[PDB]
Amino acid sequence: DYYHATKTTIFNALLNTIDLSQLAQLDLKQAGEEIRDIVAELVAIKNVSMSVAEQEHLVQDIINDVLGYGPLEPLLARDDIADIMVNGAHRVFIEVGGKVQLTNVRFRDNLQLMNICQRIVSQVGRRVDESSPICDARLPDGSRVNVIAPPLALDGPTLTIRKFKKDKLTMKNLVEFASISPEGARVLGVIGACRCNLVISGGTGSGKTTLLNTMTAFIDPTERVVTCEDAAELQLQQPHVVRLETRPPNLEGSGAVTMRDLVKNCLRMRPERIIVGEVRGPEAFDLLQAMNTGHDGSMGTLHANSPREAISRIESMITMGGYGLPSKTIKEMIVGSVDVIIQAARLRDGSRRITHITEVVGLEGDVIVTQDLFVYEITGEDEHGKVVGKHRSTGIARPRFWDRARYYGLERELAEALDAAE
Amino acid sequence: DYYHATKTTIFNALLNTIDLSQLAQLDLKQAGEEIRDIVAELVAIKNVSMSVAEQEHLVQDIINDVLGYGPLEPLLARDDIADIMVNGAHRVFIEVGGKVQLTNVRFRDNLQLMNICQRIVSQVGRRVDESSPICDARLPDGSRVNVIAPPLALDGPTLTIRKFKKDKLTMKNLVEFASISPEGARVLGVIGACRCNLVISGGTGSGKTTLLNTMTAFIDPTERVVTCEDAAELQLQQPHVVRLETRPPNLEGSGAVTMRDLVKNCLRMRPERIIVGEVRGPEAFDLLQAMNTGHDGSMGTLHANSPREAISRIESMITMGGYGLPSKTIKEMIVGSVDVIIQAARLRDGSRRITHITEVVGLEGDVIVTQDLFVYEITGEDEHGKVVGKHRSTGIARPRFWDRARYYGLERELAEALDAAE
Ligand SMILES: Nc1ncnc2c1ncn2[C@@H]1O[C@H](COP(=O)(O)OP(=O)(O)OP(=O)(O)O)[C@@H](O)[C@H]1O
Ligand SMILES: Nc1ncnc2c1ncn2[C@@H]1O[C@H](COP(=O)(O)OP(=O)(O)O)[C@@H](O)[C@H]1O
Ligand SMILES: [Mg+2]
Ligand SMILES: [Mg+2]
Repeated sequence: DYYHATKTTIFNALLNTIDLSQLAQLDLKQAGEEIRDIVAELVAIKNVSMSVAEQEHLVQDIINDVLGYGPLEPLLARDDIADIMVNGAHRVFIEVGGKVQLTNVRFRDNLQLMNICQRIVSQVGRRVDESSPICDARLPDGSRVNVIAPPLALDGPTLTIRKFKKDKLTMKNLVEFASISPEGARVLGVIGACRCNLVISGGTGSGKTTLLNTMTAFIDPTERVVTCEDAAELQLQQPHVVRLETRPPNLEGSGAVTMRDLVKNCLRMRPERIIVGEVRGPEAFDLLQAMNTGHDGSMGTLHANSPREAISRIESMITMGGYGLPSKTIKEMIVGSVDVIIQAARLRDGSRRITHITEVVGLEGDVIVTQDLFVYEITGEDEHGKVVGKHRSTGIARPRFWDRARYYGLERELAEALDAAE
Repeated sequence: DYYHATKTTIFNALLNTIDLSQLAQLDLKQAGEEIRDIVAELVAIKNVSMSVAEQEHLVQDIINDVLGYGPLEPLLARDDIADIMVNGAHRVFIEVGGKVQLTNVRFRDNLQLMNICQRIVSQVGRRVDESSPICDARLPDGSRVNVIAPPLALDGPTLTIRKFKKDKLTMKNLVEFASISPEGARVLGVIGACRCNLVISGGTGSGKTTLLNTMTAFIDPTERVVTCEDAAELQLQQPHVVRLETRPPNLEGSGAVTMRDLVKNCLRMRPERIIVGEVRGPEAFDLLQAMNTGHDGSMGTLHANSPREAISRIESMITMGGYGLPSKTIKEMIVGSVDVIIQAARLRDGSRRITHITEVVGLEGDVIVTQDLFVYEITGEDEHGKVVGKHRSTGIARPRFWDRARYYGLERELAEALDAAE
């Protein structure tokens, strides 16, 4: 109580003493030093009866509130905390050891929480407010931040921070986790090596980026690969890799470098493969053009819960991408460009699997016909609640991309894998 | 070590001695002479013992770093080096003999690399920086330069210099490489000299542009040729040639001059032939129009793995133009415009082959009918792994374009070559 009252009085005095805009104009170190000096002066003026440690703690709290992330700072610093959920200014939950717990942390009010959320989202050039209540982003340290504004979040601004996991999986791990059978792993190796235009669809948090990172491991080291991303997630191991990242528009609305611009430039950097960190806009069109004009092996990842939905989503993205084209034009462009679709999915038990490996066979009339080389069949459930299933090959001995395999001498391995998991 | 340490010390002394702005004001010759004199004086003062050749090499390197393009200079000098790709200050690949390879060339740091890139772009007036991180330009000597600034390129500024190839393969070379048999070479010469409408399709890296450049050697000197290219690659030897290049939009999205606009104008420039570097968009329509409207002999490369795929790609490209043309109308336009399609493919063993020389016979209901005059048949593969095959004439004695050959007086050569290949 006494500490809280002293902190409130000191904050009010500081607010009445200086304007936050001036400090914001200053650097973090200079602003923090000035805030500490002003807080010490205010404490001396008020003759607050507290220890030097209490004064330092109050100064640190004031500095964090003015420019830091407020009460989240101790939680963000902590490593064991995997997730932080703030359901309004007065409810803060943290995930520790896989269990959600209610912390005593509290914000001053929904306005302070909204300011903190706006700071966090702007840290990556994103803006959240009444006009744009919802904002999802990925911070540079790899944590995912989701924010909803009061207009939608009835009980106050809602914030979710999912902190980055250190480790990253490999195809061997996926085989171990039963995400894909060994024959499926071999077929994926053939698909990646033989320069097949890939689309790695999947639901949110279903392993799209991890699967793409594993797939890139099959690219030949000699190939010049150009990776475009919004958050710099991939960790390709090849020597000749060019890592590009989009630049979101500044607060003035200028300086934007969308993924479409990155892909258009990539067409002029003499790459062999263009790897888009995630297709969500007009770049799809360009990417498909890249797939269909000599940049074979270009891989992208897409948000879709099934290959059919992935194809429909790609068609829509091309449609809204400025250019007005016939639906059949876009459909046959997709058919010509995309060779394989891999459906990463999350099961009802929360586990992750590679449900579909599918070929874009062709276009019949106005319907894109595809064939599933590999499908995951769920056959029940275990005693612990975990889903139970198995990956089975559809038995297609000659997939549409067989020629590509022949071009690289991988046709023998493709046949072996397709036969060994019938 | 000793040489590197001496070079570093000399560079530091020169930086502390001569102002960069003053040297920039001075001309290249005077600046170089002053820099050489200052470096010699500094070496004498430092009492550094080195050979005359070593001292001259160090002075030249220092001058290049101060004024030239630093370690990038020798790579530009070498003729055999086609492309130079710098991914950050520590990695430099060069395309030699058509294969990319890493080089021990390393820049001092990313700041030096960015400075060199800025100087290179400014040489043609363009400027690249954080405000405009992406810069694509054509140097006066014809080399294309693409630069990506650090904010987009995570690993440091990315540079791509595609040098213009001085010498290009001729039809004699293609005959030597067994790409086309001598009878096929004669038939191609007849097709080129007959002002036959042409489309040179092909797969990735299949030599479409090289084949087009070879075929343009048959154009009569007196014809007024007009060339449209996204990137200047063709080198026609005729006297009356007009070379045009598209201008991609700046980052502001302004000033774009698409290849469609270039061909639209070319229809007004009173040409005898229009040579489109590569048809990959709506420009197809305009190109096809040029073929209908008396500009007989127009050529254009296209990405496709077979003549049927080339025709389908042309239809799709025409549909992309926004005109409400039905499919039947587009097929009729293609049949009436295109005369011969040359499909060049790259085989498994890396060999280039002119797989097909096929006419566009006509249009049955909904289906374009083509007849292959010349076909490359693969009989298998030798124990060395190379694909074994031969070029065979289909036996069509009177090609659809026979009348044009008779008009130009080449019909007898055409018949002789077709019979000999038979
Ligand atoms: N096959 C798998 N088996 C087990 N754990 C997995 C698997 N794939 C991913 N994970 C774990 O789940 C996390 C999901 O993050 P990931 O980047 O792979 O997902 P995503 O599909 O890109 O999702 P988002 O929609 O957030 O981009 C991975 O970081 C890893 O921790
Ligand atoms: N018929 C051929 N035989 C041997 N090499 C070839 C042939 N055609 C092209 N090349 C080589 O291939 C390289 C690239 O070919 P390119 O002109 O880019 O074809 P495309 O434009 O279809 O990719 C050239 O540097 C050339 O040396
Ligand atoms: Mg992802
Ligand atoms: Mg070309």
